[PDB]
Amino acid sequence: KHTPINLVRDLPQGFSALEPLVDLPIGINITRFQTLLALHRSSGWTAGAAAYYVGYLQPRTFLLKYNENGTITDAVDCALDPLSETKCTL
Amino acid sequence: FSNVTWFHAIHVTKRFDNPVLPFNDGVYFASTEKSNIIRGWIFG
Amino acid sequence: KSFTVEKGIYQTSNFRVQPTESIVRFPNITNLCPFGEVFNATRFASVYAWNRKRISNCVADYSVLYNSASFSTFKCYGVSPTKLNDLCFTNVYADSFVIRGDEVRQIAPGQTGKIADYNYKLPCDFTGCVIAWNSNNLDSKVGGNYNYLYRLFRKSNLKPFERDISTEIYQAGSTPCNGVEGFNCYFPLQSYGFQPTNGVGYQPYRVVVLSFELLHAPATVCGPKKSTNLVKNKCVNFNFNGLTGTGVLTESNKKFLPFQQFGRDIADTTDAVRDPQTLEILDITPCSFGGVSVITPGTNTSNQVAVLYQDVNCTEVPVAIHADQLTPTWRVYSTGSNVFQTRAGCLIGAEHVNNSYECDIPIGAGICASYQTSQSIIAYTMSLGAENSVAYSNNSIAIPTNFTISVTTEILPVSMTKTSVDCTMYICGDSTE
Amino acid sequence: LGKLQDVVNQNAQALNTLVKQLSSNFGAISSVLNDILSRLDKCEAEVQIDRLITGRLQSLQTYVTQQLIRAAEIRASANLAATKMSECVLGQSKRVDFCGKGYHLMSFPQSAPHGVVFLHVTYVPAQEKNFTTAPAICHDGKAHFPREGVFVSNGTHWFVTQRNFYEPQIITTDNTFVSGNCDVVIGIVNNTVYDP
Amino acid sequence: GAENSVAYSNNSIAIPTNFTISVTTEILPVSMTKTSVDCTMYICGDSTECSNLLLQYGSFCTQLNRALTGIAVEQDKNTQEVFAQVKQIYKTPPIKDFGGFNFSQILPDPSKPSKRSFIEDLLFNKVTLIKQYGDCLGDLICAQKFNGLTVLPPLLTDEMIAQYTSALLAGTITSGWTFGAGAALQIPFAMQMAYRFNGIGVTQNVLYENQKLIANQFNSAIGKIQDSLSSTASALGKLQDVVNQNAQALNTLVKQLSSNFGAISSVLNDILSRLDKCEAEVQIDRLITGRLQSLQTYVTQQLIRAAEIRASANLAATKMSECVLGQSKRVDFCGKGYHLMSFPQSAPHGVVFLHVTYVPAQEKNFTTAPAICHDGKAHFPREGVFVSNGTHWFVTQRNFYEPQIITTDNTFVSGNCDVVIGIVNNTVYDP
Amino acid sequence: LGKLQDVVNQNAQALNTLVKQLSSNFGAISSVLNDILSRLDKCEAEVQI
Ligand SMILES: *[C@@H]1O[C@H](CO)[C@@H](O[C@@H]2O[C@H](CO)[C@@H](O)[C@H](O)[C@H]2NC(C)=O)[C@H](O)[C@H]1NC(C)=O
Ligand SMILES: *[C@@H]1O[C@H](CO)[C@@H](O[C@@H]2O[C@H](CO)[C@@H](O)[C@H](O)[C@H]2NC(C)=O)[C@H](O)[C@H]1NC(C)=O
Ligand SMILES: *[C@@H]1O[C@H](CO)[C@@H](O[C@@H]2O[C@H](CO)[C@@H](O)[C@H](O)[C@H]2NC(C)=O)[C@H](O)[C@H]1NC(C)=O
Ligand SMILES: *[C@@H]1O[C@H](CO)[C@@H](O[C@@H]2O[C@H](CO)[C@@H](O)[C@H](O)[C@H]2NC(C)=O)[C@H](O)[C@H]1NC(C)=O
Ligand SMILES: *[C@@H]1O[C@H](CO)[C@@H](O[C@@H]2O[C@H](CO)[C@@H](O)[C@H](O)[C@H]2NC(C)=O)[C@H](O)[C@H]1NC(C)=O
Ligand SMILES: *[C@@H]1O[C@H](CO)[C@@H](O[C@@H]2O[C@H](CO)[C@@H](O)[C@H](O)[C@H]2NC(C)=O)[C@H](O)[C@H]1NC(C)=O
Ligand SMILES: *[C@@H]1O[C@H](CO)[C@@H](O)[C@H](O)[C@H]1NC(C)=O
Ligand SMILES: *[C@@H]1O[C@H](CO)[C@@H](O)[C@H](O)[C@H]1NC(C)=O
Ligand SMILES: *[C@@H]1O[C@H](CO)[C@@H](O)[C@H](O)[C@H]1NC(C)=O
Ligand SMILES: *[C@@H]1O[C@H](CO)[C@@H](O)[C@H](O)[C@H]1NC(C)=O
Ligand SMILES: *[C@@H]1O[C@H](CO)[C@@H](O)[C@H](O)[C@H]1NC(C)=O
Ligand SMILES: *[C@@H]1O[C@H](CO)[C@@H](O)[C@H](O)[C@H]1NC(C)=O
Ligand SMILES: *[C@@H]1O[C@H](CO)[C@@H](O)[C@H](O)[C@H]1NC(C)=O
Ligand SMILES: *[C@@H]1O[C@H](CO)[C@@H](O)[C@H](O)[C@H]1NC(C)=O
Ligand SMILES: *[C@@H]1O[C@H](CO)[C@@H](O)[C@H](O)[C@H]1NC(C)=O
Ligand SMILES: *[C@@H]1O[C@H](CO)[C@@H](O)[C@H](O)[C@H]1NC(C)=O
Ligand SMILES: *[C@@H]1O[C@H](CO)[C@@H](O)[C@H](O)[C@H]1NC(C)=O
Ligand SMILES: *[C@@H]1O[C@H](CO)[C@@H](O)[C@H](O)[C@H]1NC(C)=O
Ligand SMILES: *[C@@H]1O[C@H](CO)[C@@H](O)[C@H](O)[C@H]1NC(C)=O
Repeated sequence: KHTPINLVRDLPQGFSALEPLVDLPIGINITRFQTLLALHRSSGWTAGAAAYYVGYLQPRTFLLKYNENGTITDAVDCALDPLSETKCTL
Repeated sequence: FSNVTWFHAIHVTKRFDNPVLPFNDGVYFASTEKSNIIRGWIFG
Repeated sequence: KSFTVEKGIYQTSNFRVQPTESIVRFPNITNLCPFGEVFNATRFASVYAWNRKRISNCVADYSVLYNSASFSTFKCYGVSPTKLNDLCFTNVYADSFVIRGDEVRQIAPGQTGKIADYNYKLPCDFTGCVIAWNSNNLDSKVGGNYNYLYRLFRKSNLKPFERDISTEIYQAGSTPCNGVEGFNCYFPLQSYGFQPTNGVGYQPYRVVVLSFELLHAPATVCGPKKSTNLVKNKCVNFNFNGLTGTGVLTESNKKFLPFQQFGRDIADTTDAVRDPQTLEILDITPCSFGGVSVITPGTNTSNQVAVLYQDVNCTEVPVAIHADQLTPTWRVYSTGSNVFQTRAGCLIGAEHVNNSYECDIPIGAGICASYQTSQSIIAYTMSLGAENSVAYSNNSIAIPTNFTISVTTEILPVSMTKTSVDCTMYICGDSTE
Repeated sequence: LGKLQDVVNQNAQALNTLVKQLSSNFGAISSVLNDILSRLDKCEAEVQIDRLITGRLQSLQTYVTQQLIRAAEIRASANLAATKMSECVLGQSKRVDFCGKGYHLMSFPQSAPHGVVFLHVTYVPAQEKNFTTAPAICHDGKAHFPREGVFVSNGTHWFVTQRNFYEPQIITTDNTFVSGNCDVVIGIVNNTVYDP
Repeated sequence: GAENSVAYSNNSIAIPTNFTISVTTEILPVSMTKTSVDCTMYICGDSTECSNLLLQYGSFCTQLNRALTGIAVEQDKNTQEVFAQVKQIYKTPPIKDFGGFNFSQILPDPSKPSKRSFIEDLLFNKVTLIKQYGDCLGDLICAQKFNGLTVLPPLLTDEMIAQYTSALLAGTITSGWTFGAGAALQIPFAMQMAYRFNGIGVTQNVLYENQKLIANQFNSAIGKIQDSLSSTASALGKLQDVVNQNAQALNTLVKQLSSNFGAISSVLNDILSRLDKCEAEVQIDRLITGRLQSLQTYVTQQLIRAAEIRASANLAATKMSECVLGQSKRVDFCGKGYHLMSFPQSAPHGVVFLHVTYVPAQEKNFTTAPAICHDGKAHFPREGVFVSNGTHWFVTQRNFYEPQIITTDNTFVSGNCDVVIGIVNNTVYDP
Repeated sequence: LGKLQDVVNQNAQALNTLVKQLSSNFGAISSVLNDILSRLDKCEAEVQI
């Protein structure tokens, strides 16, 4: 998912639903990974201001709200806190 | 409301960091970026 | 489930409408599929490096592909072979390789062994199938082919659909031998020996596995069936990219995302579809719909009846009964002189009467019906009772000068039959096993 | 006797459906155990007989649940019948329409198959006549009200009479009682009050 | 609750000097939605090859449809037994000379096209819940109807139920309890009220002495009811729970069509397009068993709820008989207090009773005694109790302080004045 | 106090039957999930579970 933003420090204060694109049949064991940075050059290099966030997925049960137009607008993480647990059960 | 490890590269030291990370049955990768620096990934 | 129905009103199901024609509507793809490249390939890949071919934009031809190649094992999971033509597949992948003879059984869900642990693993939730056929006349030469290899050793079994082309030395012993050959650490790959005159279990077998998933994503591969023109506002045996059902179709204005092709309601059935040839969003409804109540005086009194169609608007009931296809003995009850639009729906076969009586047969929404003698059925608003008015006044009383001693019979059940059941005798007809 | 016959019919019909449900296959090759046990060996006879056993036990449970529902209904009706036997046969009920349309005099029970029949005998006033009335009587500045009955007039005189039978009586001091002056009450009229 | 303590004493009584005419609203469900289900449409989405497989069961669905038909007939029963107590439509009189009492809020409004009253109009708005076909072709109800679930309409419409209610009100206010016991006589309203009062142990004089005040209290109480159910909507909880349960069980029933029950899918078209005869049969058997089982679960729950509603409806019929058609001596059956009368009002799938009752209000302590020794003989009262204001002795009826001088007609004599305990000395006037 | 004791007994006995019904196989190879999930792979563990 790609979105506009005008915040500089930390995550957005909101919620966005990710769409699929790709589903490549590579058949590869993956345990480690890495990111590919760039160099502005003119050791003779400089790096522009960029920030990347990494978060490990976990096996969880979620609840999803599909609006009338068919896009996810809200969700609940069951087992986050008791309130979300009750929203999950009910 | 999890905790995600923040990494960033800033001119300012110069803070060049992009180490190898574990890939434990999934990764969520978000980039707040302006000038096309966070561009690709390795997996293995 | 009897003959002598009693006086009353009875709900019934709808045996009325039956389909008469079939509709097939598949996309406009006529490219014959690249199956020669995967079946008629000069060299298949070694099993440890099995070759996955993408297949797309195909009119995927008939079931077994029984053209020249006689296929030994053709066993299909999730799809019956017979229906294999009728469908349109979303994401087809052809996994081709060659193995020895006796190991062909290992290519299936839940199997295990050399092939299904170190070389090529399948899932349980696998929809697709496995064409296996002998190719000793090609994939074996004198002296044995030293081109087809299999992974002899791995420190753990594979996950489904995972490839492993590594060549690190497998440390059978506890002492590492720094990646070279030696004692208790062996080369993980072993080459097959396929002599042209060796046993059936050692003859090279060509295997391909067509893996796909059905009726959840935009189809690109289509079966050999030729399309027709859909018959709208009338219920058919439609076929939209594989699904087989029955129901009237209608236009719609839902905003489908590009990667989505189906739309499901709360009941998990299809309520929105995209036509393959024409890019547009539609919706589906059934045609055997609507309740039907039948009003009868008790047979032994007549055979006339009336018919109530629930919640219909009988300026357009014949399109709801589908009165373009049914015996006339029902179509007389679809339209006639005796039509009456009650708030409960429309009533056919009984005349509306402006009187009001205490009623025999309830209909609904304040309407009842009866069989009166002018020998026919009548439908009317009931009479709540005799109209009356008490002459109230601030100084007038009414006092009785006489009385009656009435006797009223009223009946209450108290008990019912004390039944008893032996499970053993009922379930198991005195058989010990 | 509709209600009793409905009870009998429901009880005799649930059993008939119960036997008729032995003809269902429940996904098995047949619905007769002898067929399965003659045509099949141990293994697949077991796996089909499990289907049949599950289906038949399920239908048995359905029957028993329906019987529990009907038994609760019948227990409610029986508790009502016991209450009616207590309050109308063993006594006279002041409850309205509990034991007949009218003022209850008495009741008789009669047995019946799987139930009881009550002959409720009741008083129903029959022939009504209009009269002019008033709530009170001003004799000599004090207001008179009746103890039993109501003040009534045949056009000329005034009487007290009990309601559900016209039996006028002349106004006397024992027929009535006195409470306060004859100004507060609304609708009072003028008449003498005989003194025995 | 509030802590309290009654100052019990062997010679102290507390008697009311004033009262209140309270009106209490209490709500009973009577009917619920007459649902109906076509097995074939629900289990087998109008596919003939699934219908043939289902056909070997057969008796299961006859059983289910029979049960639901019984439920629907039972609901129309319940409405009949509650509202159709009297088969004479007494129209309300045109002139409202009821001795200060104002029934305009409960009686029908002729201006409105419907025969509902003001209160009935309010009651039909605090409950939320007819979808003609062509609306679905162009929602929960549409899915229900597409999956064989229909909601049959009640036999009696709301106008007709309101007409029954209006007849009951007219009979109650023009005739009293007489129209329940056969022929409807007539009685001026203030007299009927006098005698509803006599029924609770206060003499008819007290009403006529406080007729205007009592009518004012009744009118004010009716207004407070109007405000109290015009402001909040949780008052009609029971009816809304009935509606919600009935509309929610159906929603679970349709939502249970998404279960696989161990099959490859939950859509018959998928199974019938991807599979040949053999394994389509064996999977469709699983689906048929699961869906029929869920249908049976729904029907069983409906039978339970129908039994509950029948109990409530029998209670409502008993209340209509014993409190609208008469005055009940049963305690707390028809309101907290001594029952004077009751009014019915219709409501969606139920009934509302305005029970108007007598509540003694302002109590005063008095010294009392069980008896009076005049000249060696003991005197006991007929109606009321011996009471003292400190100096004199009077007889007074309980639920209103109206002392009377001790006379021979006020009392009676039985035996010498030694046996009784607590007797006191006083003269007994002789008229 | 028969009626109260019958209430208590029925309520405490239905629960006991409920736990005792965990021993039924319902046509499966066993009645303990650990047995099925240790002796069987994904496919047939699913179909028995
Ligand atoms: C995917 O790769 C990782 C490491 O590259 C494998 O995990 C190791 O497996 C060996 C034995 O096979 C163990 O000795 C190591 O302790 C494991 N290390 C870790 C971090 O797990 C893993 O087995 C591979 N996945 C598969 C299915 O084979
Ligand atoms: C009260 O009603 C009864 C009938 O319910 C009347 O009895 C009838 O009286 C007439 C003449 O007196 C006779 O010809 C009939 O044979 C009687 N019928 C029966 C069944 O007894 C009675 O007359 C009425 N009494 C009053 C005062 O009105
Ligand atoms: C009933 O009788 C009393 C007295 O006999 C009537 O009171 C008189 O009413 C007239 C007016 O109509 C006054 O002029 C007198 O002063 C009243 N006298 C007394 C002693 O009160 C009373 O009006 C009569 N009631 C009716 C309806 O005629
Ligand atoms: C009995 O209670 C009523 C109120 O419930 C009293 O009525 C009030 O009386 C006072 C003065 O008499 C008036 O200021 C009020 O306006 C009245 N309120 C209402 C609603 O009417 C009545 O006074 C009391 N009577 C006795 C004997 O105590
Ligand atoms: C009975 O109560 C109503 C109040 O609800 C009294 O006032 C009438 O109320 C309705 C609706 O608010 C209005 O349409 C009428 O115009 C009101 N009438 C008058 C005269 O103001 C009503 O008056 C009371 N009935 C009597 C006989 O007084
Ligand atoms: C009520 O009156 C009677 C007689 O007037 C009282 O009886 C007398 O009681 C006294 C003792 O207190 C005796 O000495 C007398 O002999 C009694 N005389 C008679 C005729 O009985 C009686 O005591 C009085 N009760 C109270 C509570 O004072
Ligand atoms: C849904 O789509 C319509 C048309 O694009 C639009 O008018 C409406 O604002 C959308 N509503 C939501 C909640 O996205
Ligand atoms: C990260 O977040 C979790 C919960 O928000 C917290 O327990 C943890 O302490 C945080 N990590 C550090 C280093 O504080
Ligand atoms: C496929 O191709 C043409 C052009 O897109 C289109 O008009 C046509 O309706 C499609 N279907 C068939 C059967 O040609
Ligand atoms: C495959 O090759 C053989 C000849 O070697 C030929 O007869 C056959 O038609 C070919 N089949 C396909 C699908 O190309
Ligand atoms: C029904 O028909 C039979 C014979 O035809 C007759 O004996 C019986 O009286 C009839 N019952 C009614 C209610 O018409
Ligand atoms: C549909 O029903 C309404 C009243 O229920 C009626 O006014 C209308 O004419 C009907 N539609 C048509 C096309 O007649
Ligand atoms: C019945 O009543 C309607 C409405 O008044 C009227 O149009 C119609 O002519 C009447 N029909 C008969 C047979 O009286
Ligand atoms: C009482 O008066 C009204 C009209 O004045 C009349 O219709 C009614 O019949 C009278 N009651 C009797 C029993 O005659
Ligand atoms: C009313 O009753 C009295 C009692 O004697 C009688 O004299 C008088 O004639 C009666 N008048 C009428 C109209 O009945
Ligand atoms: C009764 O009503 C009439 C007119 O409606 C009136 O003339 C008369 O004064 C009233 N009498 C009483 C006691 O209210
Ligand atoms: C009656 O007596 C007790 C104590 O003597 C007192 O608390 C109570 O308030 C009195 N009752 C009234 C209405 O005052
Ligand atoms: C008690 O009632 C009598 C009746 O006349 C009266 O004389 C006396 O003053 C009253 N005493 C008190 C304390 O109220
Ligand atoms: C009532 O009780 C008091 C003290 O508790 C006692 O003095 C008095 O004699 C008793 N009176 C009666 C009639 O019991």
